Amino acid sequence: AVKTLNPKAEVARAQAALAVNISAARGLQDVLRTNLGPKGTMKMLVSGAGDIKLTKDGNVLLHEMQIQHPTASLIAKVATAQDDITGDGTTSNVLIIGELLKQADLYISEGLHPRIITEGFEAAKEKALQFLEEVKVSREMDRETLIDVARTSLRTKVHAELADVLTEAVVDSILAIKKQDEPIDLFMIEIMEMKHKSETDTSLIRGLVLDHGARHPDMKKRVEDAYILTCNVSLEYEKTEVNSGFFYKSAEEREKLVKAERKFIEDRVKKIIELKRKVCGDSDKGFVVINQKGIDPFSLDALSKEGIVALRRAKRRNMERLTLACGGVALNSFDDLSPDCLGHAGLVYEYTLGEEKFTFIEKCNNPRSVTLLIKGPNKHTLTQIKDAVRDGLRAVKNAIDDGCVVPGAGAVEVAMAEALIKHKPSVKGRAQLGVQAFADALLIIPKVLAQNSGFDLQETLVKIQAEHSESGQLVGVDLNTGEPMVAAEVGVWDNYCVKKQLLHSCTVIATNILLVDEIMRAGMS
Amino acid sequence: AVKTLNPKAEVARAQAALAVNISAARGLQDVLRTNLGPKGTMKMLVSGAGDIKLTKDGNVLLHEMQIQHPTASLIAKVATAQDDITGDGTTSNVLIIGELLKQADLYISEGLHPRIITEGFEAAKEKALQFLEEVKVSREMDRETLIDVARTSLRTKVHAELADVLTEAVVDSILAIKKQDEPIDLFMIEIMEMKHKSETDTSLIRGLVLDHGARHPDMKKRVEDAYILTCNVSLEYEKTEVNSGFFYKSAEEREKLVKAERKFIEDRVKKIIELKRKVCGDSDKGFVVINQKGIDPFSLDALSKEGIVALRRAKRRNMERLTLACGGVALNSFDDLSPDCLGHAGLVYEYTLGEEKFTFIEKCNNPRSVTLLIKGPNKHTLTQIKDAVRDGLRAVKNAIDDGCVVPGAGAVEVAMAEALIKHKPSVKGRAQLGVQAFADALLIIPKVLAQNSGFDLQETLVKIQAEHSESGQLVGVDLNTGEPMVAAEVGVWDNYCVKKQLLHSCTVIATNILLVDEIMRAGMS
Amino acid sequence: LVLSQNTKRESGRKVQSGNINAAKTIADIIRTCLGPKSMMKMLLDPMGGIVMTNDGNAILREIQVQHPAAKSMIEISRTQDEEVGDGTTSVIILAGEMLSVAEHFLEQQMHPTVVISAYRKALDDMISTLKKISIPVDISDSDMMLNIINSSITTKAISRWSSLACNIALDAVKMVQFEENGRKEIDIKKYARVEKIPGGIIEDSCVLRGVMINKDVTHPRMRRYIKNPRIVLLDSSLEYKKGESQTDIEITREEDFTRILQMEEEYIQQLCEDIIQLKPDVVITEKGISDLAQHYLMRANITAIRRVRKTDNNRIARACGARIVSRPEELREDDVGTGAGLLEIKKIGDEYFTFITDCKDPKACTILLRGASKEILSEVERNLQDAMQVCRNVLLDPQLVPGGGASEMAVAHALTEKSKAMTGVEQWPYRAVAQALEVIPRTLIQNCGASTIRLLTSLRAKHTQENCETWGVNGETGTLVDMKELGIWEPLAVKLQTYKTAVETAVLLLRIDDIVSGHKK
Repeated sequence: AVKTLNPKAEVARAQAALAVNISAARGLQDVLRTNLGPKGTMKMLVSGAGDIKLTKDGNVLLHEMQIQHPTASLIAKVATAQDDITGDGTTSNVLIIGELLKQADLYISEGLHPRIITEGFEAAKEKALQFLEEVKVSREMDRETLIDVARTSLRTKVHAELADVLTEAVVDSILAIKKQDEPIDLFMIEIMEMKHKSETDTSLIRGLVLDHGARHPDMKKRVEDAYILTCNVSLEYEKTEVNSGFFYKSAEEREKLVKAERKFIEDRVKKIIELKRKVCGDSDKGFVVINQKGIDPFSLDALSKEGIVALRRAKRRNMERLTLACGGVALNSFDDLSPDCLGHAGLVYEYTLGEEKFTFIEKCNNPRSVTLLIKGPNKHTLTQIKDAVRDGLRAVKNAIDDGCVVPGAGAVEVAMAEALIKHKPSVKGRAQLGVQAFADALLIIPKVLAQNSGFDLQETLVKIQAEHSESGQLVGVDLNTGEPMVAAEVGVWDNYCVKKQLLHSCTVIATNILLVDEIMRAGMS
Repeated sequence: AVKTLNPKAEVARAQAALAVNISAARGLQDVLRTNLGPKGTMKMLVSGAGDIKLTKDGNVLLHEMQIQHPTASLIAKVATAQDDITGDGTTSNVLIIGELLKQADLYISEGLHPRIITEGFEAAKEKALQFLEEVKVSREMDRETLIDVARTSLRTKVHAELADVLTEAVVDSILAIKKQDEPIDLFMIEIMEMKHKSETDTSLIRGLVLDHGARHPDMKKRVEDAYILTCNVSLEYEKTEVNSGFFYKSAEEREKLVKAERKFIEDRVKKIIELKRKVCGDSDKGFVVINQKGIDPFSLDALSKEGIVALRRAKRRNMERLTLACGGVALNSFDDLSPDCLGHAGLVYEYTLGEEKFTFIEKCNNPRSVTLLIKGPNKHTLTQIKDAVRDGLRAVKNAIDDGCVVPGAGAVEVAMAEALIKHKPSVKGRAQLGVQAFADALLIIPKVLAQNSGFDLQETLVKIQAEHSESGQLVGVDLNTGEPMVAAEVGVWDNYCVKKQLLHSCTVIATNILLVDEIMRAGMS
Repeated sequence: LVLSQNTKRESGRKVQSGNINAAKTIADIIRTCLGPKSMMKMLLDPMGGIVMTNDGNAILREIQVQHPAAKSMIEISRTQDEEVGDGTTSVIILAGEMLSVAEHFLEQQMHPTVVISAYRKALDDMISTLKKISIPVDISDSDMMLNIINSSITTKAISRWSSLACNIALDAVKMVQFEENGRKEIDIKKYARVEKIPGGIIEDSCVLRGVMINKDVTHPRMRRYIKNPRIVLLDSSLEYKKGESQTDIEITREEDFTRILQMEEEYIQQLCEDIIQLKPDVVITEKGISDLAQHYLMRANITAIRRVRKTDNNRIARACGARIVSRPEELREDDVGTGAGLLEIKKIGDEYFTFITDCKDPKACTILLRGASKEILSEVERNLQDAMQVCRNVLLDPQLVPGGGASEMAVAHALTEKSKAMTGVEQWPYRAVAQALEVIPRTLIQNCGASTIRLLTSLRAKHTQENCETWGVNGETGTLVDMKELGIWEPLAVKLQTYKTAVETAVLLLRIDDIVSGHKK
């Protein structure tokens, strides 16, 4: 039509674009469905630049699987949001999405106008969330509780052994993280990775590790007791902000001009050394310094003759972790210098690897910042596990965040289904159709679970489709026998908000997705 | 895989190619579902040569809508048989096909193997056909019963008035056809068209018409009483097969040889000349000659002097019709000539239209061959009216063939549907799904009707999905109120073989379509 | 510039690997295509049409390749497919894996030639083994054939139409034995014409006691229906033909032009009365017809048809047993169409068809295919084509084998008994073939969808028992099943040519060690 307006423009139509979009997701869900579920397979990507992936979390796939179909890109965005919200189940989220739209299509393919079904969805989610709200299990921050949940989450990505090794570190971090009210996960979580010696030996360090080393050979590699200097003011030379052209007349002055120029930094370092010497009058104690900017070699020499450990050019967030590590008082002005401003560590050495240098912080009495040092055999795997790690953490932060918890492995969805299928047309009737498919779409999670597990779908669903008695249980599908399972008893759990948001996210996605007619493209050349 | 074998080759895969065909057929059916039904709309096709259609019989449309998808072309072939078999419901077949696979995909998308569902169809064809077998209402050759089905067939194709106008024509044609044992639809049937004055006035003629007129002025245009010479031997000159060029010495002999050459044909007409004058010693009666070959100008002079109508270059089947109408004894050797070899008609004349000429043969004593004379305002309409004319005639031929007749408007389908749904998994169980799916596909015909007829699908289905009682009746859908209606009483019908063939054919089509995995393209460059 | 100027060459392990890879490719694109649980594939022709068929040969027949050994394998298919019809459903697939393990000794730096020798040694043991565990059977017992017939077709879509086709096949073959070779009569698959007509159903398709002509009566008056027709097959044209020796005519008087005109007419009359002299009823010619002759044949109450393919004509001749003639004056009463139970000319719908059935003892007949669409029917006849094929082979040999991998395992351990009795370097190649054999039933399980390793191992474990040789696998259950009750039974020569062809490929391929292109000649 508007092709009249523009020849080069492109338009779809109500019937046309509708099918296109559902076709688009139907393909999209097909690829990703292999993944979620511990039996699922992570995927490897190759850049046109030749880089390499080994990932399973779909958002990474979607963000990096170069596609042009718009709805997918739209779906990609919310999935990325979900990644910025919780991290996994984005897997399920899209699988929820297209499958809903597929079931949605079935009825409009019967000519049903979509507007009605949306309202059915509107009612459907409400009842579901109503059920969702009540069914979450209020659980304390028992170490094991989260431990199982961490293992519950972490198995989604890696070896059973690998996550199990990983499981201990994250939870203890979580334990060593809270100030009993509010986590931010940024400072206290240091994720550093080394191409070193294994995948499994990746470990929590009770202290901190640094991405660089001292710039002087005489610099002490290892120190028993560390007294910490946290700072950012440059001890490299600097010349003042005003144009300040000087001359001299004598080469003697030239040297006199040599010494004068250095004198300012000379005092700066001098203030610290006296403080160090005011502090470390003992020979046994070792003194360490950290700068966010760089340091003069002459200053380096200044410390060198005093055998002073100092570090330069730190990322702006590290000092927070340092303050969260040693209780050191991060400062700029060294004239206002106090020993109480110091930080203290029980042990420091440096670790040299490859060509780089890595530095080690050890033995805080009550460390409040820790580090997930990632030991790596292979670069992609480090990147690979890291996503699994950050996912695993964000699972826990919500897990602690919510004093309740959802038993995982889709036992909820059947519970959603039966309750939702147990809805009379208290609706205006025509909506009961959309509700029916809405409930129908929910069973995909175990379906693909059995599918990813290889067990036949239809029979297993019917099997687990047995609420037993008055204790019609929250029953999961066994991930290795395809059988009814108490996720709670077996300790398979999930974040309530995860379950919360995804339903909300998908629903809003769905209704608008169904509520477009043609896809316009009339843009400038 | 085979890309290893060939780079320019093309191949699909199991899920892939399967997904292709269903979309192809489902895409195919969507286009045509606008067609069938008296409330349906015929579609206009435009040739690359600029030619034009106004038909609704998709066979023309499919045959003329250029598609490259093979299964669609595959569909084209089997439909091409069906139209060659019956002509309408070709529409049904394809819509039957795709929606069958659509439900089939619903299950294979659930991981259910096609062979299982194929077998589900296998029995599903069986039970229905028996139900189809038993339910056909045996009806004898009542003219009106022929009339209504003819009217039933035509309203799918032409104006309700226009159908009614033609409805009378064909059945009266049909009634004048049967030799109580064997109709052929060919020679008794002449489909002749004139770009003349109406679509509705198009009228069957008690006799035959010819597509041409005389080639000499003195030929009388009108013949009160017709005495008929049917023949095919040339009355044009001809020279022997053998090199026979002759010589002479005298131009006087040259004239003599001119005389000799003509004499053989001169002899030929004379026998006709005599027998005519022998038979028509009366002045009143007129005599006419027919040649399927040409007629020589001098011969034209011969008969004109005796006023004997001759026509040349008739279609080889016309003389058969000349026989079956006027009982003329079609011959070749005029030497063995009898008045007994003649044909007689009550009236013969020529009607001149524009530039062309048409020759009229009327009032045979017991005509067994007539002409469906088409009057036309527009060329395309002539074609458009023509196939429906072909469409009706075969149906009546089918109608007379079978002692039973099927209620139209899909009244059969629900009866199957309730019958097929009235089948416990007496099947091996996993097959019942395809059976459950198979019947689901059957309800499409009414759905497209109301979809064509505007009424809402599901609710119309539900209401019409009503066997009433022990008299769960044969219910057609009201074609203007979308209401349950008994087709038998309203007299909407169809041929048993029609319903018989289409399911059988469609069943065969579908299973194979679902029983292909990948589509390979490796041919010579 | 030296050798051939843009003709590549290749040598050695790279070459041999390339053939193996090319070989390995060839099988796998088909490995799913065998079994009662097989797949069915649809193809894109060069010329627009569509072909769907499970028979691998046609699939390979429609395959364009550049790798030579691949093209070699292609020809290998059609040869056995020509030879036996089916098993090509497995034939090539057997070959490649045989090669696939065959390469496994190349890196063993083992010269293939000796590995060839074992392959030769292996074959005779297989051949001898099979004969030991072959099964003779009666030929007159029809029902056994049908099971054999069904067994041989219980891989193709006509599975649901087994009973008809089994009858359809059985009758057609049974009536084909050209006994003029004494007690060494031969059947031929070139007279059992197959006719595909659209419309109708599988059930409508049936075997007709005679031949069908897709023609119509030249003239209306001739009856389209006769109880006991008498037939003449006129190879010659029925009309005047030019004097072959470029004759020319110079007339001088007036009447001659007309006179010579009557003379050819007379020549026409001359021919006819000779025909009517023998009281025939039917006039047949592969050529055209003089309508003037047709006039007198109409005068003669004798029906005529023109311009027929020769192939059908002789079958028409073979149908009524009469013999074709090109010389009307030399017509012999011995060639009367006696033995035509009925002549009829029907209408399929827009086509007249010629019905000549119920011959006293027809040796020829055509089958009328009535189905969904020609490509559907084209698949049907391919299933027929093999269906008739093995039957005649059965009529060559009364010996039957339990295929389905049961014989295969029987062969395998038989060689395993040999291999441990056959010490030397060649032993490992020898046992290799035995192990290579095992993949065909393995395919079945993959085609079935069961635990291949567990099934096969139990299968092999089952057939270590000497007491039991018929243990095979049911196609659908995917369970160990003795063959006797299951009834999937196979003609000996079928599997013979299978193994026979199978090895010939390898040695042929195994010798290959170099590549040369660009012959430009």
